[PDB]
Amino acid sequence: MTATLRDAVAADLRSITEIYRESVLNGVATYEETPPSEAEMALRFSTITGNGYPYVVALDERGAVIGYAYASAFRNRTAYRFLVEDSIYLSPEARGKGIGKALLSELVGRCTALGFRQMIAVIGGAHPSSIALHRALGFELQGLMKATGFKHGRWLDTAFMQRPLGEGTATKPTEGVYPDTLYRS
Amino acid sequence: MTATLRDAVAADLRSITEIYRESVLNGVATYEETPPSEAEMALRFSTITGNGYPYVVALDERGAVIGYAYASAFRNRTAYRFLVEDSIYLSPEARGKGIGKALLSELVGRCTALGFRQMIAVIGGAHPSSIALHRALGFELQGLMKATGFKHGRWLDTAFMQRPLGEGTATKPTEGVYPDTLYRS
Ligand SMILES: CC(=O)SCCNC(=O)CCNC(=O)[C@H](O)C(C)(C)COP(=O)(O)OP(=O)(O)OC[C@H]1O[C@@H](n2cnc3c(N)ncnc32)[C@H](O)[C@@H]1OP(=O)(O)O
Repeated sequence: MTATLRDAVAADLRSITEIYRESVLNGVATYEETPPSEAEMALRFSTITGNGYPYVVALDERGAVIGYAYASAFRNRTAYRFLVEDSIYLSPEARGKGIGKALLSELVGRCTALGFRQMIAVIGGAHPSSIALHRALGFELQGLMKATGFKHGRWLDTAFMQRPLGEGTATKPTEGVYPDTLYRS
Repeated sequence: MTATLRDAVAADLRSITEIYRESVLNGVATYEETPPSEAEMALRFSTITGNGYPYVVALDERGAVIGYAYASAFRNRTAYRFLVEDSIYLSPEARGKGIGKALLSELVGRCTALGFRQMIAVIGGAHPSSIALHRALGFELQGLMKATGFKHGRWLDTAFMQRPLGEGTATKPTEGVYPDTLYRS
């Protein structure tokens, strides 16, 4: 079924927190070890959305949140302001249903519309399903940082992939409008 | 001539701040746009050194600070705790004298002794001179993230390089001794 997506709101916090918790504990998509609290997750949500970045949820047929995705800074230094990084997390039972691709497509589309110019994915563990998802939406593998993570008793590689957004490098950004207005002080 | 290095102390912050300011304003090694104040640099120094990472200066023949370098996290998430990233800043007068090599040698050696297992360099602008410095110290180019920075009116590439440290990926780290103790909670 075509996925059901909408922007995240505060009321989605429990589901977001629990989905992320499961990934923290069981996976290598995230290199965090201790699940954040809901209050920490709330700070992160407020920070991401306060910077104008998209933060979306996927819903099941009853309207319940079953996955989420957001864009944020790669690094919040000024010169990186036209670059975003994607993060995508689905609850286990929502996997294998095309929802990851819907979420990534949504982040790509939103960030293009908003005026960003490049997107990077930092793929924990170089997880093959995650690489495949990104490749299908036009990301290219840029490097493999070997044995950079250590989790679940093993060394992990970290893959870096990139996709241009919109005009990419072909034009200069529009001065004085979002996202050129990010990280200026 | 052999470089004169020592660990940084609080009394070096004024000089460190001035060196970094020149880099912020005139270079693309750093993607920061506004020079930090000495107070801000001092907080950064406190944080880096509070995490046990090495922070060093290079001196001229009279003892004045003419460059500095430190290791710190690539990202401060648990699974990255055995990975460090190097940062090196030379005043204009310190360039072309083997001082970058000495600083990087010190970071590599220190982080090897401390028990880190990989070092990454994230090279702003992909400047060939910085790439070559790192290559000379055994780093290999891992990828080039194109048009990821925008500074001084230009799209900038960002190069990623990596060197193993010590045992690298060949052994599991010893539990409960630094740097296994970083970022745990
Ligand atoms: C930069 C990034 O954010 S990369 C994504 C990082 N996030 C995660 O890894 C979180 C956990 N995984 C997920 O959220 C998703 O599976 C994604 C985002 C990686 C991919 O989106 P999906 O819509 O599942 O796409 P797709 O069907 O192609 O995924 C196949 C993966 O889901 C697993 N899967 C499929 N159906 C199920 C199910 N019912 N229960 C549990 N797992 C399932 C598959 O086994 C496979 O994972 P594997 O390669 O480890 O075996």
